[PDB]
Amino acid sequence: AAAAAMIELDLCFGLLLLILFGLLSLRNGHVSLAHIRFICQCWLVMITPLEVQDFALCILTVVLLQSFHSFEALLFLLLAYIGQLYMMHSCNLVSFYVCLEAQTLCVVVLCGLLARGASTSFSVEAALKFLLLSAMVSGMALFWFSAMYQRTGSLDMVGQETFWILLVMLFKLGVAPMHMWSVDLYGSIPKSLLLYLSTAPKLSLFTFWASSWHHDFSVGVFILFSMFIGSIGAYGQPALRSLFAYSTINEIGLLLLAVETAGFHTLYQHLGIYIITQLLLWNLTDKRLFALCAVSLAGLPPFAGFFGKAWIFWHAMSVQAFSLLAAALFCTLLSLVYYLRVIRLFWTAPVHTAASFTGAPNQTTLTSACAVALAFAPVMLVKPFVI
Amino acid sequence: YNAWSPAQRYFVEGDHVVTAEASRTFQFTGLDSGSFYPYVIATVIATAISTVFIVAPLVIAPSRVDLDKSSAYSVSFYLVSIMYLLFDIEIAYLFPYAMTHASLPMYWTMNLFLAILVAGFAYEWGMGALEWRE
Amino acid sequence: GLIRNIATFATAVVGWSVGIPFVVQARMNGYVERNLATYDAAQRQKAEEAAIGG
Amino acid sequence: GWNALPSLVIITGIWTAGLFALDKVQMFRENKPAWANNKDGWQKALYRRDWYLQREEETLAMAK
Amino acid sequence: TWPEPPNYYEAPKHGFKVTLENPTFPIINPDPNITDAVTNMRSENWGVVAGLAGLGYVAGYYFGAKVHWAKPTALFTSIFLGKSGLLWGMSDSAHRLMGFKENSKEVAANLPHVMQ
Amino acid sequence: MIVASILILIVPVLLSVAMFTLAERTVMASMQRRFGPQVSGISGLLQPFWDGLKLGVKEPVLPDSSSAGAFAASPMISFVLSQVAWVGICISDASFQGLVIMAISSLAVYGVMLAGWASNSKYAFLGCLRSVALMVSYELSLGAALLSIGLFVTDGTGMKCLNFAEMPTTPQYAMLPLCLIFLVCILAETKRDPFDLPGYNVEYSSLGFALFFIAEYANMAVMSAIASIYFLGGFSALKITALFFAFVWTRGTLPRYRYDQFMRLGWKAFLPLTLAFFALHASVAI
Amino acid sequence: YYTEGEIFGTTFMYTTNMMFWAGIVGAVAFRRNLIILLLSAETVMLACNMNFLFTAAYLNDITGAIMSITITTIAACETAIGLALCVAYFHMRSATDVEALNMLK
Amino acid sequence: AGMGLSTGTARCYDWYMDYLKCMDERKEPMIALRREHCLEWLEDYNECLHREKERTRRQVIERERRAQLAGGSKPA
Amino acid sequence: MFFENSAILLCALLSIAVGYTKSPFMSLMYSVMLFINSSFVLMMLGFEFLALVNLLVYVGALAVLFLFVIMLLEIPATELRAYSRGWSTLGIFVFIINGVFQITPSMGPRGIITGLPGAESITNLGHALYLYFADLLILNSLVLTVALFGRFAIAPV
Ligand SMILES: CCCCCCCCCCCCCCCCCC(=O)O[C@@H](COC(=O)CCCCCCCCCCCCCCC)COP(=O)(O)OC[C@H](O)CO
Ligand SMILES: COC1=C(OC)C(=O)C(C/C=C(\C)CC/C=C(\C)CC/C=C(\C)CC/C=C(\C)CCC=C(C)C)=C(C)C1=O
Repeated sequence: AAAAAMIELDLCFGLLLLILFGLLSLRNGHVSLAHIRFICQCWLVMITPLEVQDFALCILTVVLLQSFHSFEALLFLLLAYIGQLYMMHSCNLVSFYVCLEAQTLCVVVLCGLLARGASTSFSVEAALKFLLLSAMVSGMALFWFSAMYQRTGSLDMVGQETFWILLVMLFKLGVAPMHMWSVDLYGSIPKSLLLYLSTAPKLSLFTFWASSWHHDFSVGVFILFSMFIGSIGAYGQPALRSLFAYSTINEIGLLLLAVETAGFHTLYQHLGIYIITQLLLWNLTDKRLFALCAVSLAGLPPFAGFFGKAWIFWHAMSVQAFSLLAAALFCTLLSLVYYLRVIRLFWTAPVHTAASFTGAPNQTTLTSACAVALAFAPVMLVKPFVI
Repeated sequence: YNAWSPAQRYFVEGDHVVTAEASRTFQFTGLDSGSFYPYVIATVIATAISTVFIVAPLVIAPSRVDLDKSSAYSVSFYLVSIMYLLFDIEIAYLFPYAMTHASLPMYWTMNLFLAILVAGFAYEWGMGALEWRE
Repeated sequence: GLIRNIATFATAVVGWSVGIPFVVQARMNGYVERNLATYDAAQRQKAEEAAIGG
Repeated sequence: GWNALPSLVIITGIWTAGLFALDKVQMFRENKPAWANNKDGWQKALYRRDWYLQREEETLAMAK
Repeated sequence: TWPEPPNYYEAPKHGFKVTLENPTFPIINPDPNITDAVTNMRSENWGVVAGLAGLGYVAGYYFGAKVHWAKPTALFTSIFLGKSGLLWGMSDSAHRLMGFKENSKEVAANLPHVMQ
Repeated sequence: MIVASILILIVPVLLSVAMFTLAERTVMASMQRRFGPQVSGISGLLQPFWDGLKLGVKEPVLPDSSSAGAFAASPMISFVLSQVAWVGICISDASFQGLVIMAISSLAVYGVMLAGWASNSKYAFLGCLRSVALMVSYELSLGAALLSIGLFVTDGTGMKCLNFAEMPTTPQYAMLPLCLIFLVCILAETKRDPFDLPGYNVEYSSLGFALFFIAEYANMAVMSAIASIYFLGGFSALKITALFFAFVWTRGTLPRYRYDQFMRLGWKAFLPLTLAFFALHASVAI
Repeated sequence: YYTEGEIFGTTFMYTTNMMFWAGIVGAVAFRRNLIILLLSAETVMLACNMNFLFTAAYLNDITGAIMSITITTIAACETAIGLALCVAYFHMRSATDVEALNMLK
Repeated sequence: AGMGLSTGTARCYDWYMDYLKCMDERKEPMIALRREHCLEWLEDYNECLHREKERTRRQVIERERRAQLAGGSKPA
Repeated sequence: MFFENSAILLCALLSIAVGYTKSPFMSLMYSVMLFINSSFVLMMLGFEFLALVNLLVYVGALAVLFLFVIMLLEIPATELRAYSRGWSTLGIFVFIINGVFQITPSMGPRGIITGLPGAESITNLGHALYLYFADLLILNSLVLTVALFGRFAIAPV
């Protein structure tokens, strides 16, 4: 009986109808597609199950779709969402491989498609490098899956070959020293895909890790590499895109410290606060709120980034992971300097914000002003909330 | 290939079977059912024949050196090649369906597969990508 | 030249077809030797545990 | 026309004689007029068992 | 060693998603068809289908009016949300018929000769 | 015995290719109210043999600006693939024989593209891509036709296959439009009329050129045997001659398409028709 | 000490291991173009596909064949997209680079 | 995922099911603690898979056969 | 079994040869030889249909796209530092260590395995693909859809 699979049939039927509707709308010469975007958001809601993580991903992708305008980009983001959703439910390396590869192909094509102006060739260059680096990591995953399949005779993810699969997962999160594909991507690709790349796949992969993964090894050297390299790199790079790429490497090192000491509640709290800050960061038009992102990414006390860092520090001290904790505290002391550089650049400066001329007047002030109210979330964060 | 174990020889003992297998004639109704071995021999023999065709006019033909005798007298192909690649993969997927006595849920799964195929194809038709004006 | 390249390819194919099976044979011989050492050590441990284990 | 008839007759005769000769040669190789049939795993198992048991019958015959 | 003689004409009866439950309610029909699923559907399911269709019509009219294409957008969005709701309702009815959900209303209506 | 069987197969293939190219000349002449070759031997029966021997003692032109290996390899690859495909027709018992021949004929594209890469002509590079585009475009309709054919091919034990000896010995009346599409696809693969616009062998002389034409006519005979097996209830000498006569008859009476015209035909007419027929036959076969 | 089947199996596994590392390393080591890098990625995929098919025969199991079909699909899609991007980048940067498709120079 | 390539199931599927049944019937709060009590079934499943111990026995018999022919070459 | 083992070992030689040569055309020719030889290797294991899929997809379709791209984009620069710059000794050392000596093999502690031919059943494959792995089949279709749309969007205008 197939009566337990109506959501899958609904997914496929919705894709079949959406392609035909997008074709009919384009035969009329419509230069805007807000109706297509609303149908895409409805389809996103209709295929998502009733778990916390699934709906967090769903609501995140509904918010992200407001920064994309063409039909093909919307289709690629939907088919990347299918991989992102179904990776959280993957209990093998077969589905794991297919979901990861679908996401990689969608990201590569979007990086090629959306570039404009003088930065087109730089974006295509960085997309090619990302594709080549992704191909060999995919080959490593397939090779060691074949080794595990031959040794165990089954699809269980146990044994020594899980160390290389773990390295595949660490590549997909931009963990140093395999971090330079993300550093290349941050310097050229436009802001909407940078917003997409810093939020949704990290959530999808960490939920797969929380749900169906065990390894008998450690990730401590990659924690050290990510934290020290990210902090020193963001201290040393004057371009703002490289600053935010290296600060992202530092944040993924903190999330790996939360993974390594168990306690995924602190991981989920810090990831949620980080995702809301990212949603504020890449949609800013008034540059004074760039200082709020700075004080809430430096871990300064009353804002929500402090709470996200401080439960990670608390659980690390609870299980006595002293050396990694000391390295994390040193890199936190270093991170403050370049977040202060951000504050010097964009707060202690005269205010200029250009008006719109061709309509759409400051079109994402709702989301940015809503996400700035991360100064009111700390009242709920101090309680036993995320567990 | 020859069998290397008593279990592979149906537990027949002796030395007559080993020599008889190593010096057997090729037989589709003996030990070589569905074998694809004549395809290799055909390649070797035809390569020999075409090499003899290539070499022979270098001996039995006249030749004169001249500097003028040894001289010369779009993106649609990208579309065709990539579309052919994807459609060939899809037909290769459809081939295990046609080689089975399929039940009704197999039929409806296959039709969902074909529907996704033809939906992408019809989108590229409607956007004017199969009109080869350029 | 064409004849030189065809001769070099034929030489490389024949040399690869004769040389690599010796590498594989040496590797398999090393694995057999280490496995026999492991079997003998296991038998020694079993005899020791029978001796002081009753 | 009448000039096109000899080549068209010769093509048929060539293919008839060649297929007859190839049939006789492959019939001498295989000794049964169903060698080209499709065979699944059960039929392959049956033929391989038959071959090995024929070899065993030959081995046991040269002992009496 | 000797394999089983294959049955080429018999395909396994298998759906790709397996429920891993036994039903905890009486089983009326272990395998209902689409007619069986629609003819034993409750009124709340039809209500949520009509609510989804109405919301789809109104929202499609709003979004399709920005490109002056409001009526076909409203019709398409209504059908899209309505078929989502209809698949949900048919699945709920089939699960009640198979015994995986509460079916006290369905047992007293689907067995005319096995009423009491 | 396998080498003997293969050589006994190879002999009538080459003899038949010579007689096909003569019969094409003479039938094309008879439609045009003339005679065709009659002088060269009695009833012109030595003309292909003297063409072959004339090309044998012809000077081989090796251009000293090309890559000699690929230039030599292109007609050898074409000829070898034609002979191997004939062996797959007659000296095989494989389960997926039609898939084997489809795979071999998909390899035949390489001789055209190696000739296009090797020779340093401006328009050889221009025409090789067009010829490859035509062959590539019609291969998909051939594959979907094979999908429709294989839905009804079952052997005695109940297994579905593409084995030629298990095909029925009656004409497939239910698949007449698919048979017509198959025949026009054969015409498109062999670059005949009405698809003969693209040539690629403009720099080849003597026996390399002879290898090109022997490969072309042998591939035509392969596709004729395949069509007679799939649709006409078996492989026979009369069916080979009748289908060859039909191809020459079409070449006598029709003009050719432009490049974009047969591209639109193959990508907007033949592929959707074969896929729709596959869906209908799958619905019937349940 | 060992049989002909064991020689055949160990030779297969040694061959595929050297194939995998050849595809991973060699075109980068010889400082080749992006087109040859994509070809070597196809070599990596072929090594994994052969390993899966060997294991599927070895265990009498279906999962290797499913993985084989999936690997062919994903590898061809990624390769086609990469070649399209290579052509686009070459046409964007050939006016000032000449050797634009070689990033290992 | 345990389906056979030419048969209904794989050749060592039932050994795997024996091991998983043992793991199912234990009550320890950790998988690593439950694994210590089902090591015999895991060993039999590994012996089904690769036959390392049968190969080891054959290697030992071959070592003794090579020893009884070099050190012992006794003529009649 | 000399020719079968030699045909198995030839695949690694062709894998090295793809990157070793300086001509891109010759690299593609080596790849075509490798895929044909590997399709014949897969048929030693008993796979008839999947070997034909290997041939039909990789040699028939993908290598044609490779040869079109190479022939459209490669003006001869083999002298232009493709010969004059050589190769990387560190990369060659990595290849030797990992693929010749094989310090981290896929079989791990095992060093000997018995190769066993299979008997491919396409009825079993059809049953598996269209009943047991049907969700993976549909997601493969979605990946092919991504490829088709993405190529047609990325085609240089
Ligand atoms: C414009 C869109 C409108 C859509 C809504 C209206 C259209 C109707 C919806 C389609 C039909 C109803 C939904 C499916 C009904 C299944 C219930 C059932 O049992 O029906 C048959 C079930 O057969 C099917 O048709 C099964 C459909 C299989 C679909 C397989 C694909 C599922 C989706 C996979 C997607 C993968 C996920 C992608 C993302 C990772 C057989 O009925 P029976 O068991 O009573 O008959 C017995 C007889 O002997 C035959 O079994
Ligand atoms: C309008 O279409 C046509 C063309 O344009 C496409 C042509 O170009 C040609 C001319 C080209 C020809 C005939 C070349 C192709 C055929 C050949 C080489 C014949 C092959 C025959 C063989 C191998 C058998 C002959 C050899 C024998 C009998 C061996 C002899 C040995 C001894 C005596 C010891 C023709 C006739 C033609 O109609």
